[PDB]
Amino acid sequence: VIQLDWWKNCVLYQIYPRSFKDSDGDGIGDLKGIISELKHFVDAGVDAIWMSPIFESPMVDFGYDISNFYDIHYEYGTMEDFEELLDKAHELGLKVLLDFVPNHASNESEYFIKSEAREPGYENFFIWADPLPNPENPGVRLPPSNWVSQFGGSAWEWSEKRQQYYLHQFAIQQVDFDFRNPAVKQEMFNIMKFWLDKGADGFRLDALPYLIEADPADHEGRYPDDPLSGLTQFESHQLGYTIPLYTKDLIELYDVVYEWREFLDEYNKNHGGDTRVVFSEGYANVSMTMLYYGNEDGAIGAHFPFNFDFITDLSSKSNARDFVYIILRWLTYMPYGGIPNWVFGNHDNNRMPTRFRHDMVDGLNIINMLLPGVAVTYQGEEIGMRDGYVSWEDTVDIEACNRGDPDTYHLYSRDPARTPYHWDNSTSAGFSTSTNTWLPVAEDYQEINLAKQKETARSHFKNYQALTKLRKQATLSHGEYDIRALSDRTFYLVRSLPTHDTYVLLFNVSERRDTVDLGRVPHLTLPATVYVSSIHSARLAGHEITSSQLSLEAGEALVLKAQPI
Amino acid sequence: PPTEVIQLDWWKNCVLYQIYPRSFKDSDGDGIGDLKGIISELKHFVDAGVDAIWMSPIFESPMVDFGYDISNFYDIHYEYGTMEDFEELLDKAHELGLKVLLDFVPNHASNESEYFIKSEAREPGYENFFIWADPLPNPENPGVRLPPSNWVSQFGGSAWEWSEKRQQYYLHQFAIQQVDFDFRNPAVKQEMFNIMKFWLDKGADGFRLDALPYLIEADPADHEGRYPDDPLSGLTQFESHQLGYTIPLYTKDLIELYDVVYEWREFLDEYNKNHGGDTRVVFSEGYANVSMTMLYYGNEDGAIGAHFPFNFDFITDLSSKSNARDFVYIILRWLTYMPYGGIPNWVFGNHDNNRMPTRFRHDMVDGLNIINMLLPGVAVTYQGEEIGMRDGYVSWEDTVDIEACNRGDPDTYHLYSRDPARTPYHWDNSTSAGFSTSTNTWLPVAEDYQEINLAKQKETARSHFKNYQALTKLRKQATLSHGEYDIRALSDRTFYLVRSLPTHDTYVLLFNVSERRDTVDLGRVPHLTLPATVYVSSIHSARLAGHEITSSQLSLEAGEALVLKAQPI
Ligand SMILES: OC[C@H]1O[C@H](O)[C@H](O)[C@@H](O)[C@@H]1O
Ligand SMILES: OC[C@H]1O[C@H](O)[C@H](O)[C@@H](O)[C@@H]1O
Ligand SMILES: [Ca+2]
Ligand SMILES: [Ca+2]
Ligand SMILES: [Mg+2]
Ligand SMILES: [Mg+2]
Ligand SMILES: [Mg+2]
Ligand SMILES: [Mg+2]
Ligand SMILES: [Mg+2]
Repeated sequence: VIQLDWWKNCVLYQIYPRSFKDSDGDGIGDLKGIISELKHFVDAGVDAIWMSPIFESPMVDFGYDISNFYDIHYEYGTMEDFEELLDKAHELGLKVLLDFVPNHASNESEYFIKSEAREPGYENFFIWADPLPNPENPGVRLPPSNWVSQFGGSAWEWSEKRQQYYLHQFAIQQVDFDFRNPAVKQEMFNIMKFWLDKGADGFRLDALPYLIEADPADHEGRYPDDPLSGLTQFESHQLGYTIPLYTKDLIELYDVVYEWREFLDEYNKNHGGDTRVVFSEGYANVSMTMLYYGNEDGAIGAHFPFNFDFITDLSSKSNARDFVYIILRWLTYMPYGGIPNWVFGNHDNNRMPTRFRHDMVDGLNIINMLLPGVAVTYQGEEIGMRDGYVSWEDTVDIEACNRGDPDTYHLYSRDPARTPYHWDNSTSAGFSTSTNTWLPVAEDYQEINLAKQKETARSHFKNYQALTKLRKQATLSHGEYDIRALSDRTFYLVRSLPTHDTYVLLFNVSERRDTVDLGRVPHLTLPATVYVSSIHSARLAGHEITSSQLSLEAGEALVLKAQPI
Repeated sequence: PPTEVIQLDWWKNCVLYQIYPRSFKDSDGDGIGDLKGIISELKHFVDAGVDAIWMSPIFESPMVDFGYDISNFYDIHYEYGTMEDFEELLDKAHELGLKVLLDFVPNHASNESEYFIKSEAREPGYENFFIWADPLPNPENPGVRLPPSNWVSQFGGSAWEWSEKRQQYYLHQFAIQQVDFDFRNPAVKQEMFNIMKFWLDKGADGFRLDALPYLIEADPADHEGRYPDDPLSGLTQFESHQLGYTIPLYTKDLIELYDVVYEWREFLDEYNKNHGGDTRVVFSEGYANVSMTMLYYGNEDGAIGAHFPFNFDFITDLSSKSNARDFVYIILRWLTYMPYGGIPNWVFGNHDNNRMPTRFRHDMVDGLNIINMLLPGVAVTYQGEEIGMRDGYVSWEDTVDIEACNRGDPDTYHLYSRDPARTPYHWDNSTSAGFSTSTNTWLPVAEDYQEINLAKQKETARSHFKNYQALTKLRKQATLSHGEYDIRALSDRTFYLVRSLPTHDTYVLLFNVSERRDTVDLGRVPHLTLPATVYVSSIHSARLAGHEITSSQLSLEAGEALVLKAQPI
């Protein structure tokens, strides 16, 4: 079995730096805090970390509004702290990826200040458009089109200084670059070269579906209105009012991604050492998601686009057949030679055990680790962290502040998945020496924390460790997969490889006991040994499964070790 | 040597052909297809390698919905013929070794049925045979009559019709003339057993039952003594009289409907036990989400339902918009959701949907028939798919579909009309394509009948029909009846389907569903060892049957499909 390049079967962990570890008692996570817990990634069996943005930012969208793409946000630390983090992560054998959003810059960026001021070379750096006349009151200017921001209201903001509207698909303070401007595309290569020269192992790149919008040149000099959804529940200022035909998934965006990959291939060729990678973010239908890998004209894109299917298409409402059918979607659509990946959460979505159930944490981590390719873990999933309670008063997410009110903010807020990491049962769950955490610590940190799980016989974290260890086995790096539902309640996933041990997941995803015939599972010879069990299972690691009839309790997952095929 | 295999029960791997009798063969020049026409062409099913036929309804009917408005469930519609013609059809079909299934709709009866006439007259035994409801109290305008709820008919307008005679509304999920039975009435349920026993006793091999998602609606007992409003869609393009205004929460897919289906299977199992000979079957129709579709098979409490629900995925979820990955992913949906022991089936068309080559492309006909025949289980063919018939042009003036007449106008009728898929069958290039001796047919014959007709395809070297015969012949091979199946996309353009069975020949479909050429590595296809032989090819393929595939690199044209025969595993 030929050793794979590191990025083909890494365990990749997303750090949300503001909530990982506070080293200096300001209630804000920082780079010295990360550096102090780099050993956690080695202990967990993580190969690679990526951080939510740490570049200079006014923090309107907590780092996704970037005012300087070449330096470190002061609350997180200095360039020297970042250099230390790379150095110490590399000494521990970890890979470190930087995340930034190519789509937009902070309105406090020099790019925007100069563009707004029509400074030479900067006039066309962002999307600038004239108003339309208003038939119903001519004093009230109308925006260039009906386009709606992802955070609600118009995607167009008036600039007093420039006397034009600028485009913002996200917050007012996040200004969309013009990706038809060769100088914008050059600046992206400049930013990437700068951080690759510092020794970064690659990039994650956000909000790619929104890169390119309709060219007014193709619409008689107008920005064309997006079609209406025609749904009475959305007013003109509300996300859902429009279908983003002219504002999302434009085929031209992929050409920008293919150019990024061409640049990275040339960089890897010229510098050698370990491959530097680019992973892309886009929430889009599966066929538009697969174009990030490349196209059938032979274009090559991101090393992979993130697979959000366990966020978008599965929940506690899903049965075992739903689990199998959604897992099959990436495996069916992915190009030949493509690397699969599995994402169970992030700082934009409810935490894994909240979207599913508290009794499904171990089964979900097993799916992540046992499916072919790359396991992606969001901060907290290795200990089963739940959504934290955040009051209206304590809400800081711009999405909730702009779309929501004291009665509705919980429908929109991303803050419950951004509460500080549960290190232990000390003040602020050991995230900080201060009680003044930027978001409130979840109420359950005394029951759910890393230190407790390390000192109990059976725990989500000990299961996580056993599963990342299991990924060293040839059966998981190189083995076939077989996946099928045994019932509406239980499915199996088998990894097999001739002459190497067989590994079988059995998972009752339902709220009721289920009894299955193990004779239905391909490649499973009995007796077999329990390798991992859910923390609530009656079966311990080392338990022998001898009967073909197996009763699984609600949420119960087993990994069995069986005879080689 | 090749292993002995046990022959499957007939219904587990039959080629099932839907006849639309009004459009199949006119024996008497009235431009209307009839039973003597079908009898005259029973040899067509043997020639095609069809095992079983089902007929769109041939029971007495005022023809408001061309047979689906049934006025007598125990006799034959006069335009199609007589009970004697039906007994002759069964006898001759059985002599030729064909199975015959009758289709009828349990959901509703004609307003000209004795059931409805007796019910409207509140006759003993019939007063509660249908859903009858008082107006919704209008305390505000006591002089304005309100229907019981906002429920919308599938053919447009209110699902409630006022009866001056009864001074109540009756429910019709379909046309005004199609009256919904009360399926909580034990006498309605017994009458459905009585209908099935009557036709099984005549010698029918089974039933297809229509419109099952609509059987049961909300009980007013659960809604404080009124019929509850269906929730609103909130779509600005629909007003209260337009299908789409509501979401059918209280009118479709109610869990109690499946108990009726499980009772039908119980009745049939008891009938089979008490009559012996070959199994008589029930196939169910419902257009529903996959979880609600699989409940027709049975439930995980051990209830058993239809021998299978029809799989409409090649109608509802695939089209000319689909790539090879879409094809594979949709095929995997039935295989992933079907219960253990469930027999898979595959439907590419019917009289309610556009014809297969119109929904896909003209260059995809052979590949679509190959998928149908090589997938495990039952292949279902709709009249004309064996010759690649396209939708016929039907003007507003020639439109007779009640759905288009009620929902449509000269500008919009084409959005709704089912008539294009109901045009007369193309036998040959004679008057009215040999469907009729007369130039006057009940729907116009498609303009392409001189290019697309059965006699032409029997006489040309290569044709859709000759490919169809080769594929139904191939289904008798153990590899297709008993073999395993492996399906994956090689690219966005091309997928494989492999049927394999140790000691028996391997068969491989390769299909480029795209509008572009594709080159694939046959080294990636499981169980394929080269050299292999072309068994069937698309009529436009570079490769004739017998062509030797020696290279691992294979270039396929847009729409090109091959079946390869390869050495046993
Ligand atoms: O930058 C706009 C958005 O980009 C990405 O999706 C981020 O994950 C999200 O947090 C941010 O709001
Ligand atoms: O009876 C109502 C409906 O039932 C079935 O779906 C028929 O196939 C359709 O043609 C008819 O209109
Ligand atoms: Ca943009
Ligand atoms: Ca009904
Ligand atoms: Mg700090
Ligand atoms: Mg192009
Ligand atoms: Mg006739
Ligand atoms: Mg209105
Ligand atoms: Mg229709």
